[PDB]
Amino acid sequence: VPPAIVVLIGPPGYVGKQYPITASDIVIGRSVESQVYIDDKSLSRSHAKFAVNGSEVSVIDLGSTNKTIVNGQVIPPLASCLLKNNDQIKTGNVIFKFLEKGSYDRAQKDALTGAHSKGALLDKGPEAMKRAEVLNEPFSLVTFDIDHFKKINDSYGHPGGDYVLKELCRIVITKLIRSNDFFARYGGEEFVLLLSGSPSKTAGEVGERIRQTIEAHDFTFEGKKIPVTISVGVATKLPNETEWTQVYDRADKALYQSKQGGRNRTTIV
Amino acid sequence: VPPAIVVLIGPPGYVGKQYPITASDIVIGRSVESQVYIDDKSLSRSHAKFAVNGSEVSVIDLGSTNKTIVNGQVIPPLASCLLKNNDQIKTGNVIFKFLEKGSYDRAQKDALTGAHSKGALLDKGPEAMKRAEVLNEPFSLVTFDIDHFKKINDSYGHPGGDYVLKELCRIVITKLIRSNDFFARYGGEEFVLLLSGSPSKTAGEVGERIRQTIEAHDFTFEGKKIPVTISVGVATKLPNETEWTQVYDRADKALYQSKQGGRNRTTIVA
Ligand SMILES: Nc1nc2c(ncn2[C@@H]2O[C@@H]3COP(=O)(O)O[C@H]4[C@@H](O)[C@H](n5cnc6c(=O)[nH]c(N)nc65)O[C@@H]4COP(=O)(O)O[C@H]3[C@H]2O)c(=O)[nH]1
Ligand SMILES: Nc1nc2c(ncn2[C@@H]2O[C@@H]3COP(=O)(O)O[C@H]4[C@@H](O)[C@H](n5cnc6c(=O)[nH]c(N)nc65)O[C@@H]4COP(=O)(O)O[C@H]3[C@H]2O)c(=O)[nH]1
Ligand SMILES: [Cl-]
Ligand SMILES: [Cl-]
Ligand SMILES: [Cl-]
Ligand SMILES: [Cl-]
Ligand SMILES: [Cl-]
Repeated sequence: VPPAIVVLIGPPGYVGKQYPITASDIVIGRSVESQVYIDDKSLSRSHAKFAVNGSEVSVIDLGSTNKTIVNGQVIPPLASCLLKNNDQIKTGNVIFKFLEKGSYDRAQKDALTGAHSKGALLDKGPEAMKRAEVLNEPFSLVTFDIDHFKKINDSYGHPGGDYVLKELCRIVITKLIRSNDFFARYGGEEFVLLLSGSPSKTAGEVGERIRQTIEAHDFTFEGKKIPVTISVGVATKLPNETEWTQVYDRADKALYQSKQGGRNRTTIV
Repeated sequence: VPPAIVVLIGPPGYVGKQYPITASDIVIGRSVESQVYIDDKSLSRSHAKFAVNGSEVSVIDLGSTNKTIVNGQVIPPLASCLLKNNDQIKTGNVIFKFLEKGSYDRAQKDALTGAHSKGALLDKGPEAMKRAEVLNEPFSLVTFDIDHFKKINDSYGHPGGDYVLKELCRIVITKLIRSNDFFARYGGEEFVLLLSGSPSKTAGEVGERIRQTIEAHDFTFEGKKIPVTISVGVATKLPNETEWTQVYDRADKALYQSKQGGRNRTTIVA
């Protein structure tokens, strides 16, 4: 069973895709002739190639603009770097893992990535921080809180508030955000949306779209209409931040500025 | 002062032209995106490229039909040759000299509208087909044109029609499609939108979003309202299709059905 590379980060549709490295002169590139064809402008048309010498697989940079980087080390043009199991190869904004031994429908593809927020927030946070750092790509976090949630629980019981939390999560994930966006509950009454690739301005606009849609949605629990609004806070990862909760903390401070300004609104910074 | 290649023989206008080899990823080819773009049919679209490792400059053949030949020796596909002063590099019928010391816009965007050009679309189409095939993912195409465009030009002048094309494309590009969705002018007042990974249902929704937004938008040309609508045709790549123009042809048939069905509508090819 031949060695392979698996896409860790790449354009939509590519993550989890495996390419067997069966021979020398297999090329990673954005040219259609590439055996490892990745439709991404950060790759050169012919970016890097493989050399196979029995069991030894090496990668060679082909004079790429955005470099070939193995485990964080730049490989100079035409130099050959011997690969071993679990090495990471970064070519532009695409990152592969090398497997000494390599391993389909609509549900199987969505399982592959954990689309529509299957994952855990405590896993996804660190993933987003690592991605932002390795790609030098903006990462924004939007936090939301239900206004007057204690009043909802007092008036309709804890099961009423539970219904609202569960229903709000359902609507956001299934109707309002992209399948590769990550949305989760965090603590008692808060929600976190991770937007890898989104700068502050964009994150604010997404947060506001969600705020207005939730405001307009009819929450009916056991035949009774519950008024629901949310307050919103937005932050974008800074260079000095190393834990995702640091981004959350600033987003949460923005949220409570939104709440102390009259609630049912969005604040950025 | 960087190394360069100088054209010794080539098409008229090229001889004596020097191309600095200032970094890696400089490609010789007949594709417009090539840094060393030579308009000669004997060159491959991407023929050869350079690799720079400090003061060492090498050339790499990219599987070219007519070969990359350095001082009479053929360089096999994907192999490199370290260059030295006065080496001659022959790529098809064009010959360069390498000099250890030597002495335009590639965006492919329409001047009026800022959409991608027809030439860009002609390159992007094969890429979209390859992506659909390797990912086993739907590919959809939406095509449209402005209804009664001749009447707009007659009534408001050619600058009025120009305003409409430019404004319509501003709305589409900046408000209605994703930044990685590919939108191009395809002759005249026809436009093509490529939707990677999008089934028919999605493509129809995008087509309708565009049609409805344009219908409702105020095209105000020197204080006066121009009524603007578009007719839309939509198709989705079928399993047996191998060229993007096959998908285009079916979308264009749907567009003509839109025109014959009253205009200002979307038709999804049945
Ligand atoms: N206002 C706004 N809402 C957004 C945006 N991005 C995502 N959403 C919302 O989030 C829903 C799901 O997004 P999706 O998973 O990417 O799933 C989408 C996506 O795969 C596709 N799609 C829709 N519009 C476009 C488009 O313009 N370009 C491309 N490439 N795909 C689109 O169709 C799916 C369903 O689309 P919708 O029914 O509209 O359902 C959208 C839409 O309600 C945005 O940029 N602006
Ligand atoms: N990760 C993430 N980002 C979001 C989302 N919603 C909005 N955005 C981001 O916010 C930008 C502007 O959103 P827009 O005003 O709705 O303006 C959008 C919208 O009018 C339209 N559109 C694009 N995708 C969709 C979609 O899935 N559904 C609908 N109904 N419209 C879409 O095309 C415009 C430009 O789209 P983009 O270039 O992608 O630019 C988007 C995109 O970067 C979201 O749910 N998830
Ligand atoms: Cl390139
Ligand atoms: Cl290249
Ligand atoms: Cl973390
Ligand atoms: Cl060619
Ligand atoms: Cl017409």
